[PDB]
Amino acid sequence: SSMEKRFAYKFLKKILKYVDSAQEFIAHLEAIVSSGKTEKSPHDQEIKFFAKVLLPLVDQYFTNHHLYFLSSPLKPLSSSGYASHKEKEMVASLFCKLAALVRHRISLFGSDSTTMVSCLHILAQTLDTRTVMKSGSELVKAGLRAFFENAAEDLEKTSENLKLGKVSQNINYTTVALLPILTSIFEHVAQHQFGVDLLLGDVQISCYHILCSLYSLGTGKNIYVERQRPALGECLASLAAAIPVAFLEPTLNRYNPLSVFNTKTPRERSILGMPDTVEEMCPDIPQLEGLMKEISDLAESGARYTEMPHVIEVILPMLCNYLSYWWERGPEHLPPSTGPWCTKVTSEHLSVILGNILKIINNNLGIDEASWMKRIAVYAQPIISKARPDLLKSHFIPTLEKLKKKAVKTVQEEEQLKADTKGDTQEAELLILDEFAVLCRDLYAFYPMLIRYVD
Repeated sequence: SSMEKRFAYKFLKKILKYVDSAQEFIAHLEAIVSSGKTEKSPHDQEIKFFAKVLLPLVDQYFTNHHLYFLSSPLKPLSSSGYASHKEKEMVASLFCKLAALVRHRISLFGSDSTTMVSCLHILAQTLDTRTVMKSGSELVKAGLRAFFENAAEDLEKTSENLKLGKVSQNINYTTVALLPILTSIFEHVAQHQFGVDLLLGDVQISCYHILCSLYSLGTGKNIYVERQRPALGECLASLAAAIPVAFLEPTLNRYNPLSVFNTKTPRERSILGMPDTVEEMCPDIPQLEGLMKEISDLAESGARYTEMPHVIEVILPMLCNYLSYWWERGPEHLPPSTGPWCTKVTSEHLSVILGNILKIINNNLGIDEASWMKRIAVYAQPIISKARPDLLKSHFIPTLEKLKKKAVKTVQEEEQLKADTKGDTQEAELLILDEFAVLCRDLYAFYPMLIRYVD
Protein backbone atom coordinates (compact mmCIF):
# COMPACT_ATOMS: atom_id res chain seq x y z
CA SER A 1 0.00 0.00 0.00
CA SER A 2 1.02 3.62 0.50
CA MET A 3 4.48 4.18 1.96
CA GLU A 4 2.97 6.55 4.54
CA LYS A 5 1.57 3.59 6.51
CA ARG A 6 4.99 2.15 7.35
CA PHE A 7 5.98 2.00 11.00
CA ALA A 8 9.19 3.97 10.49
CA TYR A 9 7.32 6.77 8.71
CA LYS A 10 4.83 7.12 11.58
CA PHE A 11 7.62 7.00 14.16
CA LEU A 12 9.63 9.71 12.41
CA LYS A 13 6.54 11.87 11.91
CA LYS A 14 5.66 11.64 15.60
CA ILE A 15 9.22 12.44 16.64
CA LEU A 16 9.36 15.42 14.28
CA LYS A 17 6.13 16.77 15.75
CA TYR A 18 7.55 16.36 19.25
CA VAL A 19 10.75 18.15 18.22
CA ASP A 20 8.71 21.00 16.74
CA SER A 21 6.83 21.37 20.03
CA ALA A 22 10.08 21.15 22.00
CA GLN A 23 11.43 24.03 19.93
CA GLU A 24 8.72 26.33 21.29
CA PHE A 25 9.07 24.86 24.78
CA ILE A 26 12.83 25.50 24.84
CA ALA A 27 12.36 29.01 23.46
CA HIS A 28 9.87 29.80 26.23
CA LEU A 29 12.16 28.23 28.84
CA GLU A 30 15.05 30.40 27.67
CA ALA A 31 12.78 33.45 27.75
CA ILE A 32 11.72 32.74 31.34
CA VAL A 33 15.36 32.15 32.29
CA SER A 34 16.26 35.53 30.79
CA SER A 35 13.41 37.17 32.71
CA GLY A 36 14.87 35.71 35.91
CA LYS A 37 11.86 33.63 36.96
CA THR A 38 12.96 30.48 38.80
CA GLU A 39 9.59 28.69 38.79
CA LYS A 40 9.15 25.36 37.03
CA SER A 41 8.18 25.59 33.38
CA PRO A 42 4.47 25.03 32.60
CA HIS A 43 5.49 22.37 30.05
CA ASP A 44 7.96 20.59 32.33
CA GLN A 45 6.19 17.29 31.62
CA GLU A 46 6.82 17.71 27.89
CA ILE A 47 10.47 18.63 28.46
CA LYS A 48 11.02 15.66 30.78
CA PHE A 49 9.41 13.28 28.28
CA PHE A 50 11.44 14.72 25.40
CA ALA A 51 14.76 14.61 27.24
CA LYS A 52 14.24 11.31 29.09
CA VAL A 53 12.30 9.09 26.65
CA LEU A 54 12.37 10.54 23.14
CA LEU A 55 16.10 11.11 22.71
CA PRO A 56 17.34 7.72 24.00
CA LEU A 57 14.55 6.03 22.06
CA VAL A 58 15.62 7.73 18.82
CA ASP A 59 19.27 6.91 19.54
CA GLN A 60 18.52 3.22 20.06
CA TYR A 61 16.16 3.04 17.08
CA PHE A 62 18.76 4.42 14.69
CA THR A 63 21.50 2.32 16.27
CA ASN A 64 19.40 -0.77 15.49
CA HIS A 65 17.85 0.10 12.11
CA HIS A 66 20.93 1.99 10.95
CA LEU A 67 21.68 0.29 7.62
CA TYR A 68 18.00 0.34 6.64
CA PHE A 69 18.12 4.13 6.28
CA LEU A 70 21.43 4.11 4.37
CA SER A 71 20.73 1.33 1.88
CA SER A 72 19.42 2.10 -1.60
CA PRO A 73 18.49 0.00 -4.66
CA LEU A 74 22.03 0.45 -5.99
CA LYS A 75 23.59 -0.64 -2.67
CA PRO A 76 21.57 -3.13 -0.56
CA LEU A 77 23.43 -2.77 2.73
CA SER A 78 20.51 -3.96 4.87
CA SER A 79 18.79 -7.31 4.37
CA SER A 80 15.52 -5.93 5.75
CA GLY A 81 15.15 -3.41 2.94
CA TYR A 82 15.86 0.20 2.08
CA ALA A 83 14.12 3.28 3.43
CA SER A 84 11.98 5.30 1.05
CA HIS A 85 12.94 8.79 -0.08
CA LYS A 86 10.50 10.44 2.33
CA GLU A 87 11.93 8.58 5.32
CA LYS A 88 15.48 9.61 4.44
CA GLU A 89 14.34 13.22 4.05
CA MET A 90 12.68 12.98 7.47
CA VAL A 91 15.87 11.63 9.03
CA ALA A 92 17.89 14.50 7.56
CA SER A 93 15.29 17.03 8.72
CA LEU A 94 15.30 15.54 12.23
CA PHE A 95 19.09 15.73 12.42
CA CYS A 96 19.04 19.36 11.28
CA LYS A 97 16.34 20.32 13.78
CA LEU A 98 18.12 18.60 16.67
CA ALA A 99 21.36 20.34 15.73
CA ALA A 100 19.41 23.61 15.71
CA LEU A 101 17.99 22.96 19.19
CA VAL A 102 21.37 22.54 20.90
CA ARG A 103 23.20 25.23 18.91
CA HIS A 104 23.99 27.36 21.96
CA ARG A 105 21.77 25.82 24.66
CA ILE A 106 24.12 23.23 26.16
CA SER A 107 23.84 25.04 29.50
CA LEU A 108 20.04 24.92 29.35
CA PHE A 109 20.08 21.18 28.63
CA GLY A 110 22.57 20.53 31.41
CA SER A 111 22.68 16.81 32.15
CA ASP A 112 20.93 15.94 28.86
CA SER A 113 23.58 17.53 26.63
CA THR A 114 25.42 14.20 26.50
CA THR A 115 22.25 12.42 25.37
CA MET A 116 21.56 15.10 22.77
CA VAL A 117 25.10 14.81 21.40
CA SER A 118 24.89 11.01 21.28
CA CYS A 119 21.59 11.21 19.39
CA LEU A 120 23.21 13.68 16.99
CA HIS A 121 26.11 11.27 16.47
CA ILE A 122 23.72 8.46 15.61
CA LEU A 123 21.64 10.61 13.26
CA ALA A 124 24.74 11.97 11.51
CA GLN A 125 26.04 8.45 10.92
CA THR A 126 22.62 7.51 9.47
CA LEU A 127 22.40 10.32 6.91
CA ASP A 128 22.05 9.68 3.18
CA THR A 129 22.82 13.14 1.83
CA ARG A 130 22.91 11.89 -1.76
CA THR A 131 19.25 10.85 -1.94
CA VAL A 132 18.17 13.89 0.07
CA MET A 133 19.89 16.28 -2.33
CA LYS A 134 18.69 14.40 -5.42
CA SER A 135 15.01 14.18 -4.41
CA GLY A 136 14.11 16.18 -1.31
CA SER A 137 11.97 19.12 -0.34
CA GLU A 138 13.69 22.48 -0.62
CA LEU A 139 13.31 23.05 3.13
CA VAL A 140 15.35 19.94 3.96
CA LYS A 141 18.09 20.86 1.49
CA ALA A 142 18.15 24.40 2.88
CA GLY A 143 18.54 23.06 6.41
CA LEU A 144 21.32 20.68 5.40
CA ARG A 145 23.21 23.43 3.59
CA ALA A 146 22.67 25.84 6.49
CA PHE A 147 24.04 23.41 9.07
CA PHE A 148 27.55 23.82 7.65
CA GLU A 149 27.11 27.59 7.42
CA ASN A 150 26.11 27.70 11.09
CA ALA A 151 29.10 25.54 12.00
CA ALA A 152 31.43 27.84 10.06
CA GLU A 153 29.96 30.90 11.77
CA ASP A 154 30.35 29.30 15.19
CA LEU A 155 33.96 28.33 14.51
CA GLU A 156 34.83 31.82 13.27
CA LYS A 157 33.15 33.31 16.35
CA THR A 158 35.15 31.00 18.61
CA SER A 159 38.38 32.02 16.86
CA GLU A 160 37.45 35.69 17.26
CA ASN A 161 36.67 35.23 20.95
CA LEU A 162 39.98 33.44 21.52
CA LYS A 163 41.85 36.27 19.80
CA LEU A 164 40.02 38.99 21.75
CA GLY A 165 40.23 37.15 25.07
CA LYS A 166 43.14 38.20 27.28
CA VAL A 167 32.72 33.55 25.56
CA SER A 168 33.20 30.51 27.78
CA GLN A 169 29.73 29.32 26.77
CA ASN A 170 30.66 29.37 23.08
CA ILE A 171 33.94 27.52 23.64
CA ASN A 172 32.12 24.96 25.79
CA TYR A 173 29.59 24.42 22.99
CA THR A 174 32.38 24.07 20.43
CA THR A 175 34.26 21.56 22.58
CA VAL A 176 31.23 19.48 23.57
CA ALA A 177 28.77 19.55 20.67
CA LEU A 178 30.10 21.11 17.47
CA LEU A 179 33.43 19.35 16.97
CA PRO A 180 32.26 15.74 17.57
CA ILE A 181 29.25 16.24 15.29
CA LEU A 182 31.41 17.72 12.54
CA THR A 183 33.84 14.82 12.89
CA SER A 184 31.02 12.29 12.63
CA ILE A 185 29.50 14.02 9.60
CA PHE A 186 32.79 14.20 7.74
CA GLU A 187 33.77 10.61 8.55
CA HIS A 188 30.33 9.46 7.40
CA VAL A 189 30.49 11.37 4.11
CA ALA A 190 34.07 10.22 3.57
CA GLN A 191 33.60 6.49 4.16
CA HIS A 192 30.36 6.35 2.14
CA GLN A 193 31.77 8.70 -0.52
CA PHE A 194 29.13 11.43 -0.37
CA GLY A 195 31.76 14.16 -0.58
CA VAL A 196 31.73 14.46 -4.37
CA ASP A 197 27.96 15.11 -4.21
CA LEU A 198 27.53 17.06 -0.95
CA LEU A 199 30.48 19.45 -0.53
CA LEU A 200 29.78 21.50 -3.65
CA GLY A 201 29.05 25.19 -4.06
CA ASP A 202 27.69 26.77 -0.89
CA VAL A 203 28.57 23.71 1.18
CA GLN A 204 32.09 23.87 -0.26
CA ILE A 205 32.44 27.54 0.70
CA SER A 206 31.29 26.74 4.23
CA CYS A 207 33.80 23.88 4.32
CA TYR A 208 36.53 26.31 3.23
CA HIS A 209 35.65 28.55 6.17
CA ILE A 210 35.55 25.57 8.54
CA LEU A 211 38.94 24.38 7.30
CA CYS A 212 40.55 27.79 7.74
CA SER A 213 39.11 28.19 11.24
CA LEU A 214 40.16 24.69 12.32
CA TYR A 215 43.70 25.15 11.02
CA SER A 216 43.94 28.54 12.73
CA LEU A 217 42.76 27.16 16.08
CA GLY A 218 44.86 24.00 15.93
CA THR A 219 48.22 25.67 15.33
CA GLY A 220 47.66 28.59 17.70
CA LYS A 221 49.17 29.02 21.16
CA ASN A 222 46.31 29.29 23.66
CA ILE A 223 45.00 27.52 26.74
CA TYR A 224 41.92 26.32 24.85
CA VAL A 225 44.11 25.25 21.93
CA GLU A 226 46.46 23.45 24.32
CA ARG A 227 43.51 21.53 25.73
CA GLN A 228 41.70 20.83 22.44
CA ARG A 229 44.52 20.12 19.98
CA PRO A 230 43.53 16.42 19.63
CA ALA A 231 39.90 17.22 18.79
CA LEU A 232 40.90 19.94 16.32
CA GLY A 233 43.38 17.61 14.67
CA GLU A 234 40.81 14.83 14.37
CA CYS A 235 38.16 17.15 12.93
CA LEU A 236 40.65 18.61 10.46
CA ALA A 237 41.73 15.12 9.41
CA SER A 238 38.11 14.14 8.83
CA LEU A 239 37.51 17.28 6.78
CA ALA A 240 40.58 16.66 4.62
CA ALA A 241 39.37 13.15 3.75
CA ALA A 242 36.02 14.32 2.37
CA ILE A 243 36.30 17.79 0.82
CA PRO A 244 36.90 17.30 -2.93
CA VAL A 245 39.17 20.33 -3.43
CA ALA A 246 42.95 20.12 -3.05
CA PHE A 247 43.38 22.98 -0.59
CA LEU A 248 47.16 22.46 -0.40
CA GLU A 249 47.70 22.54 -4.20
CA PRO A 250 45.83 25.61 -5.46
CA THR A 251 48.20 26.07 -8.41
CA LEU A 252 46.51 23.14 -10.19
CA ASN A 253 42.97 24.07 -9.12
CA ARG A 254 42.13 24.90 -12.75
CA TYR A 255 42.15 21.13 -13.42
CA ASN A 256 39.57 20.30 -10.74
CA PRO A 257 36.01 20.31 -12.16
CA LEU A 258 34.44 20.00 -8.69
CA SER A 259 35.73 23.33 -7.37
CA VAL A 260 33.42 26.34 -7.20
CA PHE A 261 35.99 28.38 -9.13
CA ASN A 262 35.55 26.00 -12.09
CA THR A 263 31.83 25.31 -11.61
CA LYS A 264 30.39 28.81 -11.02
CA THR A 265 30.42 31.96 -13.10
CA PRO A 266 32.73 34.74 -11.84
CA ARG A 267 29.75 37.03 -11.25
CA GLU A 268 28.06 34.43 -9.06
CA ARG A 269 31.27 33.81 -7.11
CA SER A 270 31.70 37.55 -6.56
CA ILE A 271 28.08 37.71 -5.37
CA LEU A 272 28.96 35.16 -2.67
CA GLY A 273 31.75 37.43 -1.40
CA MET A 274 34.71 35.15 -2.07
CA PRO A 275 38.16 36.18 -3.33
CA ASP A 276 38.65 36.21 -7.08
CA THR A 277 41.57 33.75 -6.80
CA VAL A 278 41.82 30.34 -5.14
CA GLU A 279 45.16 31.42 -3.67
CA GLU A 280 43.34 33.63 -1.15
CA MET A 281 40.72 31.09 -0.02
CA CYS A 282 43.13 29.56 2.52
CA PRO A 283 45.87 32.18 2.95
CA ASP A 284 47.30 30.84 6.21
CA ILE A 285 47.39 27.15 5.24
CA PRO A 286 50.77 26.44 3.61
CA GLN A 287 51.20 24.56 0.37
CA LEU A 288 51.90 20.84 0.29
CA GLU A 289 55.61 21.33 -0.38
CA GLY A 290 55.98 23.73 2.54
CA LEU A 291 54.30 21.35 4.98
CA MET A 292 56.38 18.40 3.79
CA LYS A 293 59.61 20.39 4.06
CA GLU A 294 58.73 21.58 7.57
CA ILE A 295 57.91 18.04 8.70
CA SER A 296 61.15 16.73 7.19
CA ASP A 297 63.22 19.42 8.91
CA LEU A 298 61.57 18.71 12.27
CA ALA A 299 62.09 14.95 11.90
CA GLU A 300 65.73 15.19 10.82
CA SER A 301 66.68 17.79 13.43
CA GLY A 302 65.54 15.56 16.29
CA ALA A 303 62.92 17.74 18.00
CA ARG A 304 60.58 16.22 20.57
CA TYR A 305 56.84 16.61 21.04
CA THR A 306 57.27 19.72 23.19
CA GLU A 307 59.01 21.57 20.35
CA MET A 308 56.39 20.63 17.72
CA PRO A 309 53.13 19.89 19.55
CA HIS A 310 51.06 21.10 16.59
CA VAL A 311 53.05 19.37 13.82
CA ILE A 312 52.10 16.07 15.48
CA GLU A 313 48.44 16.56 16.47
CA VAL A 314 47.06 18.83 13.72
CA ILE A 315 49.28 19.00 10.65
CA LEU A 316 50.28 15.34 10.50
CA PRO A 317 46.78 13.73 10.50
CA MET A 318 45.53 16.24 7.95
CA LEU A 319 48.54 15.56 5.73
CA CYS A 320 48.11 11.79 6.00
CA ASN A 321 44.42 11.90 5.09
CA TYR A 322 45.05 14.44 2.32
CA LEU A 323 47.78 12.32 0.74
CA SER A 324 45.71 9.14 1.00
CA TYR A 325 42.68 10.83 -0.57
CA TRP A 326 44.56 12.53 -3.40
CA TRP A 327 46.88 9.66 -4.29
CA GLU A 328 43.92 7.94 -5.96
CA ARG A 329 43.35 11.10 -8.02
CA GLY A 330 46.99 11.66 -8.92
CA PRO A 331 49.44 10.51 -11.58
CA GLU A 332 49.90 6.99 -10.22
CA HIS A 333 46.28 5.85 -9.93
CA LEU A 334 45.15 7.54 -13.18
CA PRO A 335 47.33 6.10 -15.96
CA PRO A 336 44.82 6.62 -18.79
CA SER A 337 44.06 10.15 -17.57
CA THR A 338 46.83 11.63 -19.71
CA GLY A 339 45.45 15.12 -19.08
CA PRO A 340 46.94 17.13 -16.22
CA TRP A 341 45.62 16.26 -12.78
CA CYS A 342 44.36 18.50 -9.99
CA THR A 343 47.12 17.07 -7.76
CA LYS A 344 50.79 16.11 -7.90
CA VAL A 345 50.75 13.40 -5.22
CA THR A 346 52.55 10.12 -5.89
CA SER A 347 53.60 7.23 -3.68
CA GLU A 348 56.89 9.04 -3.06
CA HIS A 349 55.10 11.56 -0.83
CA LEU A 350 53.39 8.81 1.16
CA SER A 351 56.68 6.93 1.56
CA VAL A 352 58.60 10.02 2.70
CA ILE A 353 55.83 11.03 5.12
CA LEU A 354 55.77 7.53 6.61
CA GLY A 355 59.54 7.66 6.99
CA ASN A 356 59.28 11.02 8.75
CA ILE A 357 56.62 9.61 11.09
CA LEU A 358 58.92 6.70 11.95
CA LYS A 359 61.85 9.06 12.52
CA ILE A 360 59.71 11.22 14.80
CA ILE A 361 58.67 8.16 16.80
CA ASN A 362 62.34 7.18 17.00
CA ASN A 363 63.42 10.58 18.34
CA ASN A 364 60.75 10.54 21.07
CA LEU A 365 61.62 6.99 22.12
CA GLY A 366 61.74 6.47 25.87
CA ILE A 367 60.22 9.81 26.84
CA ASP A 368 58.70 9.78 30.32
CA GLU A 369 55.17 10.75 29.21
CA ALA A 370 53.94 10.93 25.61
CA SER A 371 50.32 9.93 24.94
CA TRP A 372 50.35 11.18 21.34
CA MET A 373 51.94 7.97 20.03
CA LYS A 374 48.72 5.96 20.19
CA ARG A 375 47.12 8.46 17.80
CA ILE A 376 50.06 8.80 15.41
CA ALA A 377 49.96 5.02 15.05
CA VAL A 378 46.33 5.31 13.91
CA TYR A 379 46.66 8.28 11.57
CA ALA A 380 49.47 6.66 9.57
CA GLN A 381 47.44 3.59 8.57
CA PRO A 382 46.06 5.05 5.29
CA ILE A 383 49.56 5.68 3.89
CA ILE A 384 51.37 2.51 5.00
CA SER A 385 49.97 0.74 1.92
CA LYS A 386 52.09 2.84 -0.47
CA ALA A 387 55.33 2.64 1.52
CA ARG A 388 58.36 1.83 -0.60
CA PRO A 389 60.77 -1.05 0.09
CA ASP A 390 63.69 1.21 1.03
CA LEU A 391 61.93 2.04 4.31
CA LEU A 392 62.99 -1.39 5.58
CA LYS A 393 66.72 -0.70 5.86
CA SER A 394 66.54 3.01 6.66
CA HIS A 395 63.66 3.41 9.08
CA PHE A 396 62.08 0.17 10.31
CA ILE A 397 65.17 -1.86 11.19
CA PRO A 398 66.92 0.95 13.14
CA THR A 399 63.83 1.73 15.21
CA LEU A 400 63.16 -1.92 15.96
CA GLU A 401 66.83 -2.33 16.88
CA LYS A 402 66.56 0.52 19.38
CA LEU A 403 63.42 -1.06 20.84
CA LYS A 404 65.12 -4.47 21.05
CA LYS A 405 68.15 -3.00 22.82
CA LYS A 406 65.86 -1.30 25.33
CA ALA A 407 63.95 -4.53 25.91
CA VAL A 408 67.07 -6.64 26.45
CA LYS A 409 68.53 -4.03 28.81
CA THR A 410 65.34 -3.87 30.87
CA VAL A 411 64.97 -7.65 31.05
CA GLN A 412 68.59 -8.07 32.13
CA GLU A 413 68.07 -5.45 34.83
CA GLU A 414 64.93 -7.24 36.03
CA GLU A 415 66.69 -10.61 36.14
CA GLN A 416 69.66 -9.20 38.04
CA LEU A 417 67.29 -7.49 40.48
CA LYS A 418 65.40 -10.74 41.08
CA ALA A 419 68.65 -12.67 41.55
CA ASP A 420 69.88 -10.31 44.29
CA THR A 421 67.61 -10.37 47.35
CA LYS A 422 69.60 -7.69 49.21
CA GLY A 423 68.59 -4.05 49.47
CA ASP A 424 65.23 -2.43 48.78
CA THR A 425 63.76 -4.40 45.88
CA GLN A 426 60.39 -2.61 45.94
CA GLU A 427 61.70 0.67 44.51
CA ALA A 428 63.64 -1.22 41.83
CA GLU A 429 60.51 -3.25 41.03
CA LEU A 430 58.48 -0.06 40.60
CA LEU A 431 61.19 1.47 38.40
CA ILE A 432 61.37 -1.60 36.17
CA LEU A 433 57.57 -1.64 35.95
CA ASP A 434 57.67 1.96 34.72
CA GLU A 435 60.36 1.01 32.20
CA PHE A 436 58.24 -1.90 30.95
CA ALA A 437 55.26 0.44 30.64
CA VAL A 438 57.21 2.90 28.49
CA LEU A 439 58.57 0.01 26.42
CA CYS A 440 55.08 -1.38 25.82
CA ARG A 441 53.92 2.09 24.80
CA ASP A 442 56.80 2.42 22.33
CA LEU A 443 56.16 -1.05 20.89
CA TYR A 444 52.44 -0.39 20.44
CA ALA A 445 53.23 2.97 18.86
CA PHE A 446 55.43 1.36 16.18
CA TYR A 447 54.36 -2.27 15.80
CA PRO A 448 51.10 -1.54 13.90
CA MET A 449 53.07 0.14 11.11
CA LEU A 450 55.50 -2.78 11.05
CA ILE A 451 52.66 -5.29 10.82
CA ARG A 452 51.00 -3.43 7.94
CA TYR A 453 54.32 -3.12 6.11
CA VAL A 454 55.05 -6.83 6.58
CA ASP A 455 51.55 -7.81 5.46
